[PDB]
Amino acid sequence: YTFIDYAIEYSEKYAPLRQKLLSTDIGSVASFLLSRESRAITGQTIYVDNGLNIMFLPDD
Amino acid sequence: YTFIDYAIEYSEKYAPLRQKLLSTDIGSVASFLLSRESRAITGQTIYVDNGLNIMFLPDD
Amino acid sequence: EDICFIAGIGDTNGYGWGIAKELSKRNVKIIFGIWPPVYNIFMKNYKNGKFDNDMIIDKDKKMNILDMLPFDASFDTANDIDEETKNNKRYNMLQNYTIEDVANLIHQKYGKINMLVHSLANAKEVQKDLLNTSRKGYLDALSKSSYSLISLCKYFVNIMKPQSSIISLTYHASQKVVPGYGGGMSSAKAALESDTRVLAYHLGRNYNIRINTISAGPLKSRAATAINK
Amino acid sequence: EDICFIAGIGDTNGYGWGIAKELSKRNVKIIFGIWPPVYNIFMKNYKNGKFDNDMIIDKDKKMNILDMLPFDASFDTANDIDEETKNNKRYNMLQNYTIEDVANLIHQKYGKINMLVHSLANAKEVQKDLLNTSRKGYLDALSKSSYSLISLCKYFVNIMKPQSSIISLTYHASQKVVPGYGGGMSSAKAALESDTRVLAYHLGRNYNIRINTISAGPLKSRAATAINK
Ligand SMILES: NC(=O)c1ccc[n+]([C@@H]2O[C@H](COP(=O)([O-])OP(=O)(O)OC[C@H]3O[C@@H](n4cnc5c(N)ncnc54)[C@H](O)[C@@H]3O)[C@@H](O)[C@H]2O)c1
Ligand SMILES: NC(=O)c1ccc[n+]([C@@H]2O[C@H](COP(=O)([O-])OP(=O)(O)OC[C@H]3O[C@@H](n4cnc5c(N)ncnc54)[C@H](O)[C@@H]3O)[C@@H](O)[C@H]2O)c1
Ligand SMILES: Cc1ccccc1-c1ccc(Oc2ccc(Cl)cc2Cl)c(O)c1
Ligand SMILES: Cc1ccccc1-c1ccc(Oc2ccc(Cl)cc2Cl)c(O)c1
Repeated sequence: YTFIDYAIEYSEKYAPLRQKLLSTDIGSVASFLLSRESRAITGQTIYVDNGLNIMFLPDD
Repeated sequence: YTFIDYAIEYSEKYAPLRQKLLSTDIGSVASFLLSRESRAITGQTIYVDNGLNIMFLPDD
Repeated sequence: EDICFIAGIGDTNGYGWGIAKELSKRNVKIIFGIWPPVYNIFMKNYKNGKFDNDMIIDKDKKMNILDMLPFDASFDTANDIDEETKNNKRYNMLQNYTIEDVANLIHQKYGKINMLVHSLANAKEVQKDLLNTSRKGYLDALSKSSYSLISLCKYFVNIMKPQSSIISLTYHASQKVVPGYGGGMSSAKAALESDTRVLAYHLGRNYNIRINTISAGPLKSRAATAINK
Repeated sequence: EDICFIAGIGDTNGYGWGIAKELSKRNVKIIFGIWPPVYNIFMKNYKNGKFDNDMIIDKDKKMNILDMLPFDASFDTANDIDEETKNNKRYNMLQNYTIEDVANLIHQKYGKINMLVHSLANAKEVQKDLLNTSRKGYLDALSKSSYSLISLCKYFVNIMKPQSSIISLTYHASQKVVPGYGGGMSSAKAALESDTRVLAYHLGRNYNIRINTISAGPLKSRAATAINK
């Protein structure tokens, strides 16, 4: 059942935010970065992933 | 001329982005972070600083 | 109909004000939490029209200020309030300014909110360097600038709708040494940035509420000028 | 009158598409650079309205697509096209698909643009783990997934107004190990997150143009599936 399915499953279980992660969730962040609203942000890696990246250990 | 004047002057000399950093520059970011547009971002430190944070060494 | 509590504003030269201005572009109702010692100065200045120009959102709206409330992030509940500030000239004529008291006041008056901003910091010994900072001084930095964010969260979560969102402000000194940023303010921001993560897991899992922090670059606000190197 | 070039759409199951949907919401004009291996088929499906349900921005808004162009990010200028791929079944019919050429094309039909999106990756040996990746495959991963960004920038930077903004997509395996993200894909994302800083310096100082990268969580796109694990 592949790599990406493990990935989705793990993220939907262990991420701070439980929602399914959607293409349009990145899309709207992309949209903000591309717009003038983010005129003072450059050179950054902005994480859009329901917060998974902050976790060290699982719980279960 | 105190510490903040040094920091503002350094920032404006050395940050990737040359413009004067306004409180509304930070405001438009907070606006976005507070909205549903950013539903998939959490637990992040987001840098709104005209990129200064990415530099190691100055040019002067 | 969205409400945002912005905790930490004494004037219009800081980040709290800029955040208020931009939220207004989206029609969000703004409530200010003001440190008691400067709350009356603020009301007066506001009443006397000193902020009228600063309130105009380009697009021909006035900033929609729902309310302005005294707020002191040193005090969680009514019984943390010490005797000397109970008799303090500035405090004793104000009431309900502890973090829990203002959660309740706001909820009683306007219902649930969905946006929270922590935009305040303090450290009695910011003028000293970390090595020369006392325990008392360090711990006041942490209490006022870092614990204050946890406490805000704990009291406000209950008056917020799910999917609601929370920010605070930080500074890169937490990660890279900036000499002059003393008194344990750097330590405080380090803690704040780590607490943002841990809070994000708890608030995220339990309430589907989000939390992030913005690491801003320098602006000449009141507190910034108060640093002094 | 914002115009965005989105490099790396092959269907409506990727982040490219989601980026196009959200950009429409803001009424920004969208131009797609499609890889020639899937170009004729994407065009065909679009023409047959396969993407009609997909182009629906709930708000009784239809996606608005300015143009659709063949585009291969391996190729900087026309002189970089080797004879074989030049003659290939898929490429033989198409033209102006190099990075330099699509820049010019866009600059002739529509003038300067102000938004640029890099939403593409590729790596011949993603299935192999880092230790077992060959030089060739590794360099392929960096070429296709990292350099392509830098080069997209060199050429598009001249058809973009000052104040324009550029973004790419990355993944956390650059910073923490995810076994199975092989082929030097992890290397390429590390390089891409480093080049994102360096480029932001050069682009900011010289062009007043900003660049950032989004590290996305997992999504079930076409490319995602091609990682046999
Ligand atoms: N100015 C900058 O260059 C800069 C850079 C990075 C981060 N920040 C952060 O921005 C935030 C807002 O500060 P600012 O620089 O806009 O200055 P500011 O003076 O506008 O705001 C700080 C506020 O905190 C309030 N405050 C202090 N102690 C309090 C307490 N015990 N209870 C309640 N309120 C209290 C003060 O009255 C003041 O209004 C702070 O977290 C600061 O660390 C500022
Ligand atoms: N899907 C995920 O879980 C995920 C997670 C993190 C990051 N990303 C990143 O997002 C980006 C988009 O990937 P996706 O998941 O949307 O997959 P996708 O297959 O939907 O998008 C990749 C697209 O790039 C195109 N492409 C590939 N090589 C090209 C080349 N040389 N020239 C021009 N076009 C080319 C392909 O035709 C394809 O349409 C990639 O950079 C990927 O690394 C994806
Ligand atoms: C000191 C500095 C140097 C460069 C950029 C910003 C800052 C900067 C300015 C004000 C800041 O806000 C404060 C600093 C110290 C204290 Cl006691 C209170 C506050 Cl509100 C800050 O945290 C950082
Ligand atoms: C590997 C992974 C694990 C968890 C979540 C996402 C991803 C993920 C899926 C597709 C991704 O995109 C690609 C990965 C490899 C290749 Cl060869 C091409 C692409 Cl477009 C990606 O960069 C990361």
